[PDB]
Amino acid sequence: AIKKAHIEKDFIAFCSSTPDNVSWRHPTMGSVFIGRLIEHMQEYACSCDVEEIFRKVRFSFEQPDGRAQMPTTERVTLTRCFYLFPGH
Amino acid sequence: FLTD
Amino acid sequence: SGSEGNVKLCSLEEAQRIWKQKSAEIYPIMDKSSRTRLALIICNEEFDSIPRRTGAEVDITGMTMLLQNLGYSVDVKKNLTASDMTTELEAFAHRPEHKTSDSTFLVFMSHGIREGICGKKHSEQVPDILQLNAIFNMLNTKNCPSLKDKPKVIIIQACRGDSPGVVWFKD
Repeated sequence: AIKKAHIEKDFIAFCSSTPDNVSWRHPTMGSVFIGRLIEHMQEYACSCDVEEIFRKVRFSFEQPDGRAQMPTTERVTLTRCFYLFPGH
Repeated sequence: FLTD
Repeated sequence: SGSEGNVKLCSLEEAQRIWKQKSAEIYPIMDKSSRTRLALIICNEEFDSIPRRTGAEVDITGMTMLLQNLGYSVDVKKNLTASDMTTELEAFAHRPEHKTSDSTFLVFMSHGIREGICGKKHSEQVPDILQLNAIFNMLNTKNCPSLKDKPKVIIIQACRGDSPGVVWFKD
């Protein structure tokens, strides 16, 4: 038999800035958002779910520093916590 | 620094 | 130095403390011995009419190694038009590995505007734009049934417009 499923579910998107606004990049150190995301995933994948890690990334941008940007989580239909369980 |  | 590189490990102790706290509220993970996790990175650095995104290779290196560290097999595609990005996303959605995977990551890095992500040939006179809406549509339950009920994480490095993102206030 057939059953109905939600057409859109279990997504999360994370953008490097808020709508209308620029995101910053350095020729030698790379994109600020990407480097910050890598650092936070390395430190926190073991203990925090993905939505919480992304919130910590936003918090690290809280103080503008000449090149202000605020990463934004978009279109979230995660129904559970997504833990990466690194090592398992 | 540059913007994207 | 290990498969996980610089990603701090979740000890089995720490995994069981998480696992029975929010047990019925966590996405399930497949057996590491048999699962076939995939991730896709699309990065545009050289453009026909837009300045070159110097530093993009650092982003590719860092994100590729990170996603491998977290257990994903990473495909990296570079310098695509929006049409090419659509073709590659449709091909990624059709990969048989997703059926024996538990999750996926997609990373897009390019110039961008309010409406979306720039392809390699984008110009003001002839736009070449992939909308975030199209990305979601190509990966949803109808167009990617293999990823039904599995987390799909989309990362986007791009401008969303021309504004500095700030306002002044009196200290």
